[PDB]
Amino acid sequence: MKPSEMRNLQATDFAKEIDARKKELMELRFQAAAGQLAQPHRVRQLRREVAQLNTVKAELARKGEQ
Amino acid sequence: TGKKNLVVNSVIRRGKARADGGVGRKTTGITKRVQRANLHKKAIRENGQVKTVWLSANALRTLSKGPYKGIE
Amino acid sequence: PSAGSHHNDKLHFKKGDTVIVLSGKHKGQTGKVLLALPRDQKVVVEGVNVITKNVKPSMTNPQGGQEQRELALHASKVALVDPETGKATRVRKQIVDGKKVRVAVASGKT
Amino acid sequence: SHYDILQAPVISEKAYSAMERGVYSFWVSPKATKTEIKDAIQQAFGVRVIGISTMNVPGKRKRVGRFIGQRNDRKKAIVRLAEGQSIEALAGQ
RNA sequence: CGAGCUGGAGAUACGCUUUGACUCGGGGAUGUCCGAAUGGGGAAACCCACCUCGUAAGAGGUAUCCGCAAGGAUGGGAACUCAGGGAACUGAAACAUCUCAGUACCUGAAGGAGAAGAAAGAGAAUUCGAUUCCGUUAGUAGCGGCGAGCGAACCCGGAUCAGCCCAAUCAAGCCGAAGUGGCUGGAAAGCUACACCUCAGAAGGUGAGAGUCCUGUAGGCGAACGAGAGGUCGUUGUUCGUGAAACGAUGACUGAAUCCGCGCGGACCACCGCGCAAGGCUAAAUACUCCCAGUGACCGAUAGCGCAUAGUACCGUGAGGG
RNA sequence: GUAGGGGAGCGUUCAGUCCGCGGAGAAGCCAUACCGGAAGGAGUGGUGGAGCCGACUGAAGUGCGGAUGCCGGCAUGAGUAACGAUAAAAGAAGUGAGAAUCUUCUUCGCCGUAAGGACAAGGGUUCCUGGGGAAGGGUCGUCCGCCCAGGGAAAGUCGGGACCUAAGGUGAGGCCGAACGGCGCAGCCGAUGGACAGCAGGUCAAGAUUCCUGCACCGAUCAUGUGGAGUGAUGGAGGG
Ligand SMILES: [Mg+2]
Ligand SMILES: [Mg+2]
Ligand SMILES: [Mg+2]
Ligand SMILES: [Mg+2]
Repeated sequence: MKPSEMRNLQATDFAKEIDARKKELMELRFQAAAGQLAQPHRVRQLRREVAQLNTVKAELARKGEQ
Repeated sequence: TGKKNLVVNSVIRRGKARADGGVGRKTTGITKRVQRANLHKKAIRENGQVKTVWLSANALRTLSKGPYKGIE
Repeated sequence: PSAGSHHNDKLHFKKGDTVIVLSGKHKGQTGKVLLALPRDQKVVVEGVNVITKNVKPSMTNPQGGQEQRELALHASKVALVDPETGKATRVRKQIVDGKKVRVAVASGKT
Repeated sequence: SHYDILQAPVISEKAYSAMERGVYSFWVSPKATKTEIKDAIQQAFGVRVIGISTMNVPGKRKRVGRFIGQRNDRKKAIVRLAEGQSIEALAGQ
């Protein structure tokens, strides 16, 4: 979610995690359009989640290739 | 604009009446005070490679003696 | 417009505490803090009770009625209580909880 | 990527009756061109697009408050699929 | 930092938080598209390409001017600085020299300042010892249709102070002393009776007027790691308007001496005296106020900025006005 | 006693000092027959609802009836002129709190090279639906081009770009210029011109050479077969 249990993943295993959230985020976007969003907090959570993956994939790119 | 030493800078043209005599007639009253400009000329000379640059008169002289950084 | 800045967005108490209403109507009256608003300087204690007229239209049944509820205050209640009466705060320490500064008085219990 | 682009489906009484003939309408990114829009639907829904038509849509409101208002700005893509139609369960709606 | 938070937004829902939210410091990583705008085009924010890597997604590259390259430059700044260019109304109770004024404006270059600076000097003591700035000299000396009017410098007193190289503590923040009873009153910090702190009685808040109720004040503590040449003609500068007009500067034409040499000392000559041009660099005092803080016999809603916030509504094709 | 000169003072804000006052009621407002030689100043009551007289000294953005003065509010003219083409209207039925004015039916009248219909420019959601009824509507509205919410706009072939050039614009290099800049061959930009493939119908409440149905056409890439060898620029010519 946030500490060291996030960086264990390989190359395509990072792009995979993003894609699964973007898809969920879109299913929620469609849910919003048809008056079905009972859990709006889920929206920001996934956006915070995708941000974290994208931030870390840049940390590890510099904590190796310098 | 002479390549060696930039130029064209100039000033005013006074033109008095009672003009010249025995040191003192009454004096020499002015009737003018305008504002004018002064310029030079040009030729083709070079250095390093090929150039055709604008050249002053007191620059054509300074070159027809000893060449300064740029030849003929 | 200004507001609750006069203090320091710093309340002299917590949302857990029992506090005594010093000043106004409801003098000395004691009660558990239920809501603390530092910036607005607001306190919700089981003390100041008011009757709130409920303006209710088609909003899930008409039933436009009256309601019994608590109305929030400022710094018109003193910084916690122990010798029965209102107090200040002075002797800081740390028990088994090192990561905590406590609040004392002319005694030492909160 | 795929999952972005198609923001929301088009609600309305006309889109729901267009659904009933295997024609799906979406509010997509105004910059997301016909080919990119074709690909994104194709992947995310697992169906082939036999035809695509789209068009940009303006905004402009205010109820009260001297806040003169301002636009919103969309693009609406409408696709037709080959004989074996349907999209998910989000078609029967 | 120590329980709240979920921007103004005052509004419901979902939620997040002592396995330390929120906010405050300080660094990162993202950062579409336009704009010097920089691939090419363009009626800003849009249109159209090529190259290279790449799994498609996607990532990087493609302006010109300096220089081997490294690396620099374009654009933006309220005012202040220097430079190129440079008015008129106006004053002279008319006007043309003169004045307004090298002001206003345009343009260029640059910085937190700049400029200027290390005597071919000031000036008459064989004194001084780079520059700028302030006082003063002094409305003096002088200029001037000798009219309107313009107007130095040396000496001395201060701010600051040096001359050097070439060419042959401050923000995040924490700690912080001491009042209770009666009364008036919707409400007490007012009134009253006793009391207390003071290195703190600056001030803000709190139902009214607060040393002792809150935030604070004096005092102290406080950081990961973040700041600190001569000549002639033409002209001009300074008090310098052709004047007896030297000296500087320079567009045209000429064009020297080399230390028993050269420049200056207000035509010029002698004598006496002060200096070493034709190469460069340079802190500090000085100017300004977009921004920040503190203060005020400053304003308090026709005042004060144009605005208790708007360059908006509104006017105009536009500059612009509001 | 006008210009003018001289003298003594009243009042306002701010300041310093003293003396006080105030939620058992400050300033400000309102009324008043009291006082003082004037400017002025008190008492009382009423209103207000939190500040403030008095005295001494200091300082000023310090006293208004005028300026076709400035800002604002409100009067007069006056229930007056008008209500924007002399192309009419009538009745019935409906709706509604309310109807000359909205809807529906039947007549009537006016335009008909237009006062019908289709673009372009320009405007920007005014379009359709449901609802509204404060202001806007020269009257009234139950209605609207107004107010609120939702929806609607579909292109290989139509117009523009990924094609072309005109005037003009710009323009590496190149020609001039106190600066800023002014020109300028090729090239590039620039339609109002050239070029180029889709016709007939159907139908949302609101789109149609765009969607649907019927049958076409154009270019590109590839697969198949025939062909059995050429293809034919940045250049020439014809053609446009
Ligand atoms: Mg007022
Ligand atoms: Mg402004
Ligand atoms: Mg008047
Ligand atoms: Mg041309």
